[PDB]
Amino acid sequence: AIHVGHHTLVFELFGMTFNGDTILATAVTAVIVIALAFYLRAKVTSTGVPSGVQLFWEALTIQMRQQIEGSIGMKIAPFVLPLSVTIFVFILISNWLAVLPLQYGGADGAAAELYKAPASDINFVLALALFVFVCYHAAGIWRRGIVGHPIKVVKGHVAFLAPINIVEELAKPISLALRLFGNIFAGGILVALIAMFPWYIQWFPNAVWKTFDLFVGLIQAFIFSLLTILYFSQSMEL
Amino acid sequence: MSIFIGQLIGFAVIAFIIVKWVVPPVRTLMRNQQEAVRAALAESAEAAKKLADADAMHAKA
Amino acid sequence: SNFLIPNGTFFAVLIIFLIVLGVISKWVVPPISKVLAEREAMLAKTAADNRKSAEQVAAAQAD
Amino acid sequence: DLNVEIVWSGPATFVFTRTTAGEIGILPRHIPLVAQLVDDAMVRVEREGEDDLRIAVDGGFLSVTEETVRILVFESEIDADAAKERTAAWGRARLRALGQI
Amino acid sequence: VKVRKPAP
Amino acid sequence: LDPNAIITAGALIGGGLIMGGGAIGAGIGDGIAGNALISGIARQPEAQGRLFTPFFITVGLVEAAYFINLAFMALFVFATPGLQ
Amino acid sequence: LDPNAIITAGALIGGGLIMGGGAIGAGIGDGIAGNALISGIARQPEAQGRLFTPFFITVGLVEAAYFINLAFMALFVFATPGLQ
Amino acid sequence: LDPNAIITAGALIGGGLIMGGGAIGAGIGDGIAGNALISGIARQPEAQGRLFTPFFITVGLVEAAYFINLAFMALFVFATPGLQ
Amino acid sequence: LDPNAIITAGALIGGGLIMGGGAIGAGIGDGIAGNALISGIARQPEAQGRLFTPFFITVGLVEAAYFINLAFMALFVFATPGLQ
Amino acid sequence: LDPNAIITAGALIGGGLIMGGGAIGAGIGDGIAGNALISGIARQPEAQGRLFTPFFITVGLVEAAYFINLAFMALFVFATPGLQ
Amino acid sequence: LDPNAIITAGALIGGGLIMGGGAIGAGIGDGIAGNALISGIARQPEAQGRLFTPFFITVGLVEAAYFINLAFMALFVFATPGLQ
Amino acid sequence: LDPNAIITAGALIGGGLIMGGGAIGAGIGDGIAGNALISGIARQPEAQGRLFTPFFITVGLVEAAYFINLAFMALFVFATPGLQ
Amino acid sequence: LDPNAIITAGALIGGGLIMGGGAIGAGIGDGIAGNALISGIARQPEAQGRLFTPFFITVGLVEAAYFINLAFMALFVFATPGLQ
Amino acid sequence: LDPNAIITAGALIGGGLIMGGGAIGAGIGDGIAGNALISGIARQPEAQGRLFTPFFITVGLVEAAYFINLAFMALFVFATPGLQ
Amino acid sequence: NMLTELAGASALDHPLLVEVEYVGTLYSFEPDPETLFDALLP
Repeated sequence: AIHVGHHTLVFELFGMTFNGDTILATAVTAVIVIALAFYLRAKVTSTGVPSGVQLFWEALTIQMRQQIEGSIGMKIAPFVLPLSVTIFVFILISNWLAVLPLQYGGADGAAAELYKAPASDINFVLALALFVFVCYHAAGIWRRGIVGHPIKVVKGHVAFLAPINIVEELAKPISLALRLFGNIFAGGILVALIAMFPWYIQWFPNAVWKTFDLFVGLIQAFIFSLLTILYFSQSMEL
Repeated sequence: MSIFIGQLIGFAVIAFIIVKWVVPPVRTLMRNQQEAVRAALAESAEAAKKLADADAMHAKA
Repeated sequence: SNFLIPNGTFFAVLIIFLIVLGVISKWVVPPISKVLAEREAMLAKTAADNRKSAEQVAAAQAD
Repeated sequence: DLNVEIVWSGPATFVFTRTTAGEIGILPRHIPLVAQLVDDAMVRVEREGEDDLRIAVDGGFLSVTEETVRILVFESEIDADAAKERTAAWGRARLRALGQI
Repeated sequence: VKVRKPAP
Repeated sequence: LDPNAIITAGALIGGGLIMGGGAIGAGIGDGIAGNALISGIARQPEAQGRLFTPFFITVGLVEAAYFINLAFMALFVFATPGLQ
Repeated sequence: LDPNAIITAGALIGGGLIMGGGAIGAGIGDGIAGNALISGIARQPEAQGRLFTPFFITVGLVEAAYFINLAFMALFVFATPGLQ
Repeated sequence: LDPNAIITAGALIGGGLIMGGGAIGAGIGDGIAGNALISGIARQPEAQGRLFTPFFITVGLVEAAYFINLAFMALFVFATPGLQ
Repeated sequence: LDPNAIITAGALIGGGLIMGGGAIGAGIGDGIAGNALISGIARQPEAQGRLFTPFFITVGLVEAAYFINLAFMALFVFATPGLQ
Repeated sequence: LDPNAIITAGALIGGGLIMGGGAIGAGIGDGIAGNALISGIARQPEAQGRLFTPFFITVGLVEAAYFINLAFMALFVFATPGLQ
Repeated sequence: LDPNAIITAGALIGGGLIMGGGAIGAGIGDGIAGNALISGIARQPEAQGRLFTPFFITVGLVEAAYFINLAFMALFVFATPGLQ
Repeated sequence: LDPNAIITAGALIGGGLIMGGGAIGAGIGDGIAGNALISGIARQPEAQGRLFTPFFITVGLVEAAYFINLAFMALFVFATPGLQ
Repeated sequence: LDPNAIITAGALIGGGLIMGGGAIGAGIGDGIAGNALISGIARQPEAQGRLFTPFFITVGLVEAAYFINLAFMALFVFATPGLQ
Repeated sequence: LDPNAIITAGALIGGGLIMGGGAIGAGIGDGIAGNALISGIARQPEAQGRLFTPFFITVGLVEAAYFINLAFMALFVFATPGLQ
Repeated sequence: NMLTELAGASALDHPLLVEVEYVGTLYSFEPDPETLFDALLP
């Protein structure tokens, strides 16, 4: 008994199903992010020693601004910076909230997590990936015009590879989503698998895997942010 | 409950590792950045004072 | 059933993300950009003040 | 420490430069090496608790030996106003040395 | 041009 | 015999193939990217910082395949398509 | 015995082979291209912007095959040709 | 066991092998060619225009070997030889 | 033909494939990263220390996948999905 | 059980193996030869004219090994030896 | 058919796959690490002493994986999971 | 069912494996040797005459294995050992 | 159908996999180590003797695995585990 | 159903695997060794004979494994261990 | 000195070179030794 999938707190609304557990996890992550943002807004100081929260936020902003500058001018794409930073912080918090000890036994011998990383749900990753997809395609429409943008993406860097280019443009969103999904989904299983060990043996592999999962989540948020920035840059050129 | 106990022990180990070998370095970087910006602010203030003193001396001379 | 099939949750999560983005766009990134710009301007002003002090301490003696 | 000799000469902890192949950093026990500095090469020398020497070089040639690092060619004696084919390379060399890049 | 190799 | 047994055995073998291919690809690609990173750092130590950005661009582009496979592998073994 | 069971097991094994091969190819090709990119950046810092244009071209092609395979894998496991 | 079912399962497995091999070859060959292109552009920034000619030739071969396989897989799967 | 027998045989084959791929990937990736580390230490012995920072990261990104496969092989052979 | 069905399934699997191996070899060999050609042209543009001689030989020795296999697959699939 | 016979055949195939992958990974990784070591020693005769410390580490990481496979192969062929 | 059917299917699968391995080896080895030849000719245009003799020694070995495989495959498929 | 027949077929396939993986690993590792040895001897005439020290280590690691695998193949094919 | 038929099919598959692995290893290892030989001769024409001493050794080792596999393949297909 | 080391490793075919003299750990040359010899001999 591993119970892959099996979302809890599921509820119906307007003839559509909603996985309550993933909604709750996303809401908790959003609350944490908004609390950090407001705690910054009450502590921003350009004249005093910055607080740790300000240091973290400005480090994120500096990194993302540097990436944009490397890829495409900030004045050219100012809006990409907020999107990149929010994606990074959202994914990072969602992944890192799983380190907390919210896993228990459901009385059937199968582990159950009070909090499960939302990125282990296809809906979350699809939402982020498709939103980014629409965003940079609309940015390309604005930059190269309604007619020019599809023409340029179909032609690509070299026109005669238009077929491949089309596939590439379809590969960008999917690769953005599934990758992240897997990265988190894998964890959602391994810990569960580690739950089959006795506690006196479970503690060690679980600790090792969660410690590595911290780095995995950080790297995944970073990769998602940089790939979003780079897709924006590719879609906004000439 | 048994798996909960094991996972809690694992989380205690994780927290011990983080505080032992991750908190010190990140705290050091935070202190370094804070002191760098503080030194920049002090440099700006003393440079403004230096310009004021130079203006006063030039007016005197 | 398949866990890969999307759901109505896709919408809900999106909504949450959106509002977070809004906050980050309207209360995090603009203040941080302002702070960074002010710090860079302060550094430039410090360099300019150093140069002006250096030239005044020489001109005063010259004049 | 390794004895750097620009032909300046003295001990140093690190020697950064840019050859034809690419940027290269030399540490105390680097392998023996012979390379050609780029046309607008800049040589940075980091010493034990002193300010780094940022030399501008024209037609240089780096030679790392088991003992010393000899460069067969300073920011303090460079003027930015005048710094701003081979003439372009030398101008770029001064620009890199000063820090304007 | 000195060469530190034996003659051919 | 039971059709579901045959289908499940086939799904298990397919998922094993998927994960084996993904592991091979990820391991070798990560090794190659790390080789590039380590060689770059050894050549000129102070570049470490600026190397970590493209490196993780590479690693991601590699890991995706693996983890994408993983996702589909789960779909093979946990929700088997065409399981009567 | 159900003919559909045999056909579905074969389809699952074939899709697994497709996805594993695509995984190996994509992972190793992306690792190789990323090694090239990392070396180029380590040796020519200013070359980064110039290197992305060819790099991703490579990745494009390297990705294409993979996802093309993925597409066909779907056809194997979701709309199985020859399945009764 | 219906002979058509056995033949279809064998054809699906064979086509899966075909596409897996094609994907491995295409991915790795394109990665290697792109490594060459990226390294050349890194060392010789002005060489880009002249490099795209041989590079595509390499791809023109690699991809060919891939797509030929893609054709035969179709023959294996959609019009199965020997399907009695 | 007890269906559980076929399920277990397929699960064992799948786990064997998973470990085969994981071992290949881990071995080759570790060997490549070690090649880079040895070359770097030969070139710049004093950079040895910091050269371990990327190497382990690479070994972190390779070994991880291996052990992930391990976690999924044990599953296959200890908690077989779809077992009856 | 019709013997021809089993023999045809085996023949299809064997032909799939043949073309998968052929595709792997052709793709990777063409990629490596093209890497050599691209590097040679990048280092010295004038070499192009003289470089296509060995290159075409290398590809000739690679593609041939592929095409032979392709021909053999036909024998396996269209006129199966020992089809009974 | 005895269930144990089918399960044991599957276990033997899985263990064979495990050893095949372990062998490939170990051999190729050790070859690559030794290539690095040999090149380093050829360049510097006196670097040998300091080049065994990283080399062993590499050989430590590769071989370990291989030997891990060995253990599981024994588990596969001596205490077969799911046997009855 | 006819034992000859099973034996012939196994022989066809084995011959397909032999061809797959032979093609992989031949293609990749020829690609590597041709890469060496192309690089050597690019660096030393005058060396074109001198480099051929080692090259033919390499290819001659590589092809040897491939053709040997072919022979044995011809044995597997046309005169199957143990046929009955 | 004799259960020992199925067990022996599984053992034969497993031993074939063992030896195939061992051969791939041994051949490629020895090729890489020999590439290093040949390059080192070419670069430095007098280095030959000393270079045989690390080389013999590398081959020693490469062959060991291979031969170990060979041993286990015998165990699979001559004293089959779990054979009645 | 004749158990000897199942044993013979398994032996044929195992022999095909053995020869495929041996051919892959031989081809790739010989290609790598020949690449080293050609490169060394290109750099040092004076070493046209010297390099043939290590080269043969390398080839020997590579070829050794190949032919050993061949031998065992014979024992697999001609005198199959386990006929009954 | 550097010229001697480059001459030892590099093929002695430079047009300007054609005098040469012969007398009874290696040096790494970051590009090919031929390019360094060509750029240094002038």
